[PDB]
Amino acid sequence: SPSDFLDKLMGRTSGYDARIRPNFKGPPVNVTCNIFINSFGSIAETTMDYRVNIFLRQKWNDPRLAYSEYPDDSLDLDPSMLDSIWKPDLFFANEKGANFHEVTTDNKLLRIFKNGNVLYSIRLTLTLSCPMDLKNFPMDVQTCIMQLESFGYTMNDLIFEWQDEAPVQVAEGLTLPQFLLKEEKDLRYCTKHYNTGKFTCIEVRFHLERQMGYYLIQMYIPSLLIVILSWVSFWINMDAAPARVALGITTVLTMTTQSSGSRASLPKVSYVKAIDIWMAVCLLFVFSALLEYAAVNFVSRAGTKVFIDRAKKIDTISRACFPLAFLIFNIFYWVIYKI
Amino acid sequence: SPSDFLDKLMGRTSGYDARIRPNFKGPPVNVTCNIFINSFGSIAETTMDYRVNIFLRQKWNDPRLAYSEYPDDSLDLDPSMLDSIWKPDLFFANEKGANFHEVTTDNKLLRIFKNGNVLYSIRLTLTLSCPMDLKNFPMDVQTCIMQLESFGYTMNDLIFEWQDEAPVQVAEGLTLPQFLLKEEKDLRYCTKHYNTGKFTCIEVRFHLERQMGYYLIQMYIPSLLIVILSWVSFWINMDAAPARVALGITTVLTMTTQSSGSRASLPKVSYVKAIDIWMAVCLLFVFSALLEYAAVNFVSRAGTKVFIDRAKKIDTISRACFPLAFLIFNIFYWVIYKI
Amino acid sequence: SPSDFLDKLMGRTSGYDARIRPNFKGPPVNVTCNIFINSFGSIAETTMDYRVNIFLRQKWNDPRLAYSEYPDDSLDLDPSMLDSIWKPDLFFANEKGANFHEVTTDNKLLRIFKNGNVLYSIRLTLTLSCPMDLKNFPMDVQTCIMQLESFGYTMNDLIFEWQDEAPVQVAEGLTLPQFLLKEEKDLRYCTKHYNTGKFTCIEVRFHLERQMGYYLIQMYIPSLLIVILSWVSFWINMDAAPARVALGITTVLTMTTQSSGSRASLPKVSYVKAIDIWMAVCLLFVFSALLEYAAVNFVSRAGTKVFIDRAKKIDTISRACFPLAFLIFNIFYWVIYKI
Amino acid sequence: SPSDFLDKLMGRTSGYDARIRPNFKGPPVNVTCNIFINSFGSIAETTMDYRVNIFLRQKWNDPRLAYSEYPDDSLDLDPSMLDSIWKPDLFFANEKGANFHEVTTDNKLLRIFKNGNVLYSIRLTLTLSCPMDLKNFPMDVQTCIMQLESFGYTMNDLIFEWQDEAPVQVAEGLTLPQFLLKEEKDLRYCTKHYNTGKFTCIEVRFHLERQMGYYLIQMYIPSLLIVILSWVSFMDAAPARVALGITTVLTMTTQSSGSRASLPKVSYVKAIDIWMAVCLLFVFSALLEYAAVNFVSRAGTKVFIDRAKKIDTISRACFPLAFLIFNIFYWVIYKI
Amino acid sequence: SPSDFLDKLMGRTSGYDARIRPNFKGPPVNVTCNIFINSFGSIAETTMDYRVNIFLRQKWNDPRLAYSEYPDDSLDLDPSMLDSIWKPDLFFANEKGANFHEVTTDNKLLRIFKNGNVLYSIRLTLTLSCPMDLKNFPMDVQTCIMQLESFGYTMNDLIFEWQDEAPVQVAEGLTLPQFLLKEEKDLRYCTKHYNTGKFTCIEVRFHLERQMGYYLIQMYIPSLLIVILSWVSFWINMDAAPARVALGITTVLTMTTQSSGSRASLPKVSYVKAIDIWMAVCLLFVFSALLEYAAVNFVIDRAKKIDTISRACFPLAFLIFNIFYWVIYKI
Ligand SMILES: *[C@@H]1O[C@H](CO)[C@@H](O[C@@H]2O[C@H](CO)[C@@H](O)[C@H](O)[C@H]2NC(C)=O)[C@H](O)[C@H]1NC(C)=O
Ligand SMILES: *[C@@H]1O[C@H](CO)[C@@H](O[C@@H]2O[C@H](CO)[C@@H](O)[C@H](O)[C@H]2NC(C)=O)[C@H](O)[C@H]1NC(C)=O
Ligand SMILES: O=C1C[C@@H]2OCC=C3CN4CC[C@]56c7ccccc7N1[C@H]5[C@H]2[C@H]3C[C@H]46
Ligand SMILES: O=C1C[C@@H]2OCC=C3CN4CC[C@]56c7ccccc7N1[C@H]5[C@H]2[C@H]3C[C@H]46
Ligand SMILES: O=C1C[C@@H]2OCC=C3CN4CC[C@]56c7ccccc7N1[C@H]5[C@H]2[C@H]3C[C@H]46
Ligand SMILES: O=C1C[C@@H]2OCC=C3CN4CC[C@]56c7ccccc7N1[C@H]5[C@H]2[C@H]3C[C@H]46
Ligand SMILES: O=C1C[C@@H]2OCC=C3CN4CC[C@]56c7ccccc7N1[C@H]5[C@H]2[C@H]3C[C@H]46
Ligand SMILES: *[C@@H]1O[C@H](CO)[C@@H](O)[C@H](O)[C@H]1NC(C)=O
Ligand SMILES: *[C@@H]1O[C@H](CO)[C@@H](O)[C@H](O)[C@H]1NC(C)=O
Ligand SMILES: *[C@@H]1O[C@H](CO)[C@@H](O)[C@H](O)[C@H]1NC(C)=O
Repeated sequence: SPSDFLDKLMGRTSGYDARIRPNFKGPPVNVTCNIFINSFGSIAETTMDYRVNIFLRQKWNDPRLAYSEYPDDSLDLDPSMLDSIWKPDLFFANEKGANFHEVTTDNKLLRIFKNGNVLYSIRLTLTLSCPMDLKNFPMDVQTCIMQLESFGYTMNDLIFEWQDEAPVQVAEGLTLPQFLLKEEKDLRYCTKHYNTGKFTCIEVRFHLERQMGYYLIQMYIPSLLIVILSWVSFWINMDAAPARVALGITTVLTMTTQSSGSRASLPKVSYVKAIDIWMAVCLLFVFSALLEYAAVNFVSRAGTKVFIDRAKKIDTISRACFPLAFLIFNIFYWVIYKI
Repeated sequence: SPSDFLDKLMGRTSGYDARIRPNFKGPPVNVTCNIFINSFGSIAETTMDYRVNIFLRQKWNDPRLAYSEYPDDSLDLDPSMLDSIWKPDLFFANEKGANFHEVTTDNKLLRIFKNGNVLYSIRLTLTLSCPMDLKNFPMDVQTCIMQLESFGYTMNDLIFEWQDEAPVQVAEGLTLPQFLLKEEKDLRYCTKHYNTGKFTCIEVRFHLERQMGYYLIQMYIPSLLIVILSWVSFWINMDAAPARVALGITTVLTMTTQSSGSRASLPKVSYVKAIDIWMAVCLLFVFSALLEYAAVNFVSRAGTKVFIDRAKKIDTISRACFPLAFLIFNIFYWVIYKI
Repeated sequence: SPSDFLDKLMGRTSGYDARIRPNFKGPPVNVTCNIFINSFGSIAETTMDYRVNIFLRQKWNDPRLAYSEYPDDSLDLDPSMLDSIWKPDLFFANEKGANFHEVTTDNKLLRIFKNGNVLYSIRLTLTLSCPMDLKNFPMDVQTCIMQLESFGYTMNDLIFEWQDEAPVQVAEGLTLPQFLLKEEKDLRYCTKHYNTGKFTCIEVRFHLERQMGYYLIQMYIPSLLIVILSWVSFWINMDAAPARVALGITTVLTMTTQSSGSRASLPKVSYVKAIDIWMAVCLLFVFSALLEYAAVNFVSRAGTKVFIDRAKKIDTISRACFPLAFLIFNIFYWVIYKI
Repeated sequence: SPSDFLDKLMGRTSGYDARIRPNFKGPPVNVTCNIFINSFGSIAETTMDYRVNIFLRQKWNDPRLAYSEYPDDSLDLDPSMLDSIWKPDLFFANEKGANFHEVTTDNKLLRIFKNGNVLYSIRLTLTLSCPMDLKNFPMDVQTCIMQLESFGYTMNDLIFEWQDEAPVQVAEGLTLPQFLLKEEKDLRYCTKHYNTGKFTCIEVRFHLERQMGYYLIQMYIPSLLIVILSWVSFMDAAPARVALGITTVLTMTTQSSGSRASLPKVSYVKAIDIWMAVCLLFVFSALLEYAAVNFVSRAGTKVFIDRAKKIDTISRACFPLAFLIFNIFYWVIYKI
Repeated sequence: SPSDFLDKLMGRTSGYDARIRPNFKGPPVNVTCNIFINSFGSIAETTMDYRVNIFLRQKWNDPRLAYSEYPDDSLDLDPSMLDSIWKPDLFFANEKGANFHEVTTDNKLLRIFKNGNVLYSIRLTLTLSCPMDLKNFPMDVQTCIMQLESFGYTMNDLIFEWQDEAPVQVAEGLTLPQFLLKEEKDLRYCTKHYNTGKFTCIEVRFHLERQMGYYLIQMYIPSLLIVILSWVSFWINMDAAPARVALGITTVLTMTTQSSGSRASLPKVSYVKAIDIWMAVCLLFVFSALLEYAAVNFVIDRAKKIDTISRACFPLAFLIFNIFYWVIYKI
């Protein structure tokens, strides 16, 4: 008769008040938290948040519930009866959205042990805020957090602490479409301070390194191929007008359809992303490679025997300068965005 | 037994009626309001609103709840019992939608003190309407508000008032993907006047300043360069049929593959914006420079000396007209939108 | 004790029943409606609906709630006990979805007066269906409505009625991203006749004038410019292959990149809009101008005396005919879609 | 006091049990169903479904509720008391999600008549699944159904039935952005069979005919025009002919990628897709045809320029002939 | 009076308690599950999941509910009274989202038979995280699962089992916009092991092959035709500048518009797909054919020497890469 033994511990004749905490008069209650992340995803930068599906598990002691007389060494309080026992008011500080699960039954479990220790396993969906900076897109790396805090109880009455062993665990094979969730999860404190008191808070931080593979092959490399076709105009005489104009116009026009083609499938933000610079710089090196040939024609238009040497002087310079100047920019870009 | 002493104040024996307000006979209830914004964003012109996540603290006095004999200086009421006390009918006048949070327990707190003061903290999500004007895009600024009004109670019975120090606070590091949330939050009244009565209302106003970075680098700067290349056609003589046509075709064609490219990420509004003008004006100047050469070539079609003077005049005029015409427009443009 | 006096009118020893309507014996209950519109937007051609946030104020007489003995001249029933009083089965006929607002408290009010009148104010979100025809887009106009109907009472027992003074009001400074909301609101009856009886229904019509600007500057104008550039090829001699060909190519290619450029931002429907004609006609005029050169070159190919005369005669007509034809089309078009 | 006379028929002393059906021992309960569609829309092939807004109206007989002593010849059960009377366990078999409506009051009605008939009108939003095949897009036509089945009662205890006169009506002036809802709906029976019994089920079938107008004017016709300029290019004019061949290919490839953004998301081939791929050949091969001419006429002699006159003369009456053969095939297949 | 007999079995006087399981003293409760699927859909790499619609059916034995005295040999408990009977604490381990149905009545059914057997059928909407690798688009294949685990009960007290006959059925006619539901579903155990115990879990594997039709006609073939135009320029002599220059420029400019025309109808992932390699390889082959002519014009014996090689090598080198490609992405 375990269900029956419980309402002797919880009921009218027991004298249990779930509105009152354990050790009411004396020291604080110690709640040992740990989670399991079964699902991690929907990281959006427009709403600046991410969704996670977890099992939260709180463990604590309530000496009001300790027993001995009964043979079975642990009792399972029914989900519907959960009001009838005190439990901590842990909430997620940075939660935007939240809900419990109730299919097929309530996804909640409570075990009170013989020594009074309680075990509370509960399954949640959680939308949490993660302020995001795309400055270095697409070589950026984000840091999302998750704060377990007490709502009304202070440090004088309630204290949260992580598990010593694997407090935060993540399901095997979980994938994100754009980031990689890293294996390191930094645990730390966030104990808040207000003029209304001091409140317990424990934190876990996830790290999210973005992937480039797509932008590398479908944007950086093709733009590099076009900037290489900009330089071959230099290795032709001034007399061949059709080639150097057509190439220059192609190179410019092709680079322009590429920089516009990309824009529709990039994160829509107001500030300058690292990718936005690459497109701009690549446009100069295509633009000026056409503007170079215009400067050659303006000097070598007057077909004097002397200045054709000094006009071909521009071309001999550019043959070494444009490849070098590009490589000086290139070496800056990848060193800065892979420091 | 603080929870038991509490329901001596609330219970049938007390004679407390939660439908009735404090000081029901005479003067109005003074309610002191303040908020902490933990999340700000989802600012959308499409639905013309924004989304916030807040704490809302409310402090008033109830002389019925005051007590003395009991030791503990403040009693807190359970979140399941809130309806047994009176509380103010505060609602957000420009709420498109709202709700509470109840994970893991109800995110609500109430403290009633020995003196009779009641402190009521509530966590909330609100979607509030923010009528927006994008006439000056992307050099616009917006002003989203937030009104705390009383529903049923008039000025005679209820008054809402902000805190003196730091009434409306905002969490650290809350980035937005487009706007910048300014430090200045203005505080005023919105007391409503209907035939049915006067109604207390307080208001806090935010200021949002849109960033340009991306549009400056992907639109303005690139377009500026394509318009200058349009002018160099003037500096070539009439004989160079390939060059002058090649530039005119490239410039227009390149200007067009930028305008279509930029449309992708423009805000969804069916009216004219600052950005749209610029793009249309830059089209005219690129189009008409090619149209000018058509008028030059048409005049010198007649190969006599009278007409070659007429056609030589057009270019030499155009060399110092287009750059003046542009500058005069450019001066207007940037002066108007950065007044 | 105004709370206590109410439940003397409603409670056990009163004999009042909420299920029964006022004047149950004979004549119908005249309900007086009026709304205030705080929010208006989310107009979609995909879901073919719109979203409004409103107050709704119903007013009727219940002689059963008449009193005098009690000092105060009006009582307010609590939002929780609205079930204990009769109120009209008013529902919105074209509602797709709707909700009450209950933050921070239930956003409802109900006064019962000394003479037995009622005043029921209620805040509501409504998604209403609005069939929309985009045949003339973007020079179209839509007329969304809003019907207040009784669910189960006929005109014999229940009649709805608008107010005489400002029965429908819209908040100051609301804005829509695509449409303009006109100040005129047509009021009328929608009384429904079924085989089960005749039911009360009252309707308010809003009219929406779609905004043009963006499509004018970003699509109509550029398309016009590209048509003008098609005509400049008539002002070069038949000889110049590079120019006359390259113009025709640019114009046709450029024109096409815009029609598809616009597609991504147009309201996605399967039928022909007015803008879709424009782009298609503009395509003909650009295509046929290139086609005209092909005929000219086709004729004068056999370069004798008679052929080059008849070939040159085409271009001379084309300089007049094409702009004339376009102007005739253009006058018809804009006169038809702005009759 | 009609309210009070009702709870005389329902209350403790009446011996009414809402959990037990009418005609409990004997014959099957006959329920006549009919719907009024106020909204029909949100038809998506991504989630593969559509969204309706309807008035369901169920009529059955309950001899336990028949009366006579009361003057009023029909009694209205309040929506709050709906638990207190037996009513059918109707459910929409192909519903992905539904809900009720409750603004301002509960959007429900019940009427029990003097003779025992019950009349239960209710208001719903349904999201019904509609499998959708886009092989012939945009010349396709879809069929979306709606099944009203009994959850737990079998053919022996419960049978569903459409009204004889106009059981499924649709509201005046309802527009869809892509489809046209056809006037003729069909009615039939979906009566299900399992090991656990035979369950009544009635069904209505809507037909949805997609519109082409837009795709005709801004896609099909243009592609026909560029295919014409592939034929006008039909020796010496090297800058012109090759430019006409090149332009067609450029202007075609911009039209192909131009549409892709607007088209529906499906990984299989559509009719629209074939057209563009076919029209890409007829343009691509026109330029490819002149590369055979320029390869043969490159050797400037008597026999080479005569052989290079044979190619352009055939293509003036072969490409138009070949296209027209394919064209007639295409349109006759996608409009039988 | 079957409704009045039930609350004799369940009610106060019986001493039945739904908080306690059948065979509480000793051996496990054997539940036998099975599902009908009326909707597999909303597969989404962005959220990394699909939303399914099902009937679930659980059958077990409860000897506290056995009877014989009553004539009718099976009783139907009302959906409203489902609290007052024990039933398994089944949950889907890989649910992100799920819900019951309430229209028009509660879509649930419970029969208790003469021999204490309970038969519980319930209608549900789920959403099940399906981690998808997309590295071989659009020749990829994806194995979505669905786990039915016991929340609180171990293997000592509760065991799930699929039906022996047609445990997982799928409704006729269903279609997907991008994939196929492969006929063969797998079944297996997932039984979880923890430090708190060993929990019963049964699972079904749906396989889904993605379709290539759209990308074949609108991408792979048009990319091939452009690469064929890259080879015709070789056959032209070194003299013809406009012809060979116009080809390369057309070939490049055409290949750029297709490769950007695809971007719109590709899935939202940051990593390299197989489609991307093909687009990037078909750039090189166009790009280099133009770059070859630059070496020919930058160099009459050696200038005509390069053209004769690239008529054979480029169609071959392509064919060599191509063979690897389709063999690696169709092993
Ligand atoms: C419900 O419908 C069935 C079928 O129409 C009815 O059963 C018939 O009853 C008539 C007389 O009422 C007989 O003549 C037929 O032979 C019956 N046919 C069948 C197939 O049963 C039934 O009576 C109807 N009404 C109820 C149950 O009240
Ligand atoms: C439920 O399932 C298992 C396997 O069918 C049964 O387990 C057997 O239980 C009996 C009686 O306690 C033991 O003697 C056997 O050794 C068990 N065999 C096993 C585990 O392989 C169980 O009895 C079944 N039915 C019940 C408990 O009603
Ligand atoms: O009076 C307050 C306002 C302040 O609001 C910001 C959020 C806070 C987080 N928790 C939520 C409830 C609160 C609290 C607890 C006990 C008495 C007063 C009280 N609050 C908030 C407070 C902080 C700290 C604490
Ligand atoms: O009679 C009214 C209608 C009017 O509706 C718009 C909104 C208003 C804001 N609050 C909400 C309830 C209301 C009010 C209070 C007491 C008696 C009548 C009454 N109302 C609304 C009124 C205003 C003012 C007030
Ligand atoms: O019998 C009916 C069905 C019919 O269905 C379409 C909608 C209607 C709108 N209201 C809702 C309830 C209804 C009504 C009132 C009283 C008795 C029967 C009854 N109904 C519906 C009816 C119409 C009219 C009315
Ligand atoms: O045992 C079952 C499983 C089967 O599942 C598919 C759907 C069905 C539709 N309704 C829902 C409940 C059901 C039923 C009724 C009475 C006893 C058992 C039972 N069910 C399901 C059944 C079919 C038929 C019926
Ligand atoms: O203590 C725990 C935490 C752990 O959480 C991950 C999920 C699990 C699946 N079910 C859910 C409840 C749980 C369980 C049952 C009985 C005592 C403790 C307990 N739990 C979770 C546990 C595993 C196993 C089991
Ligand atoms: C709980 O909290 C602290 C930290 O370990 C400690 O002082 C105290 O003894 C702990 N144990 C209790 C209250 O039982
Ligand atoms: C509340 O404020 C008003 C005005 O500030 C004042 O008249 C009143 O006395 C104050 N205090 C109360 C009503 O307790
Ligand atoms: C309601 O209006 C009707 C129509 O004018 C009138 O006949 C009736 O007397 C009015 N008042 C009632 C029924 O109380």
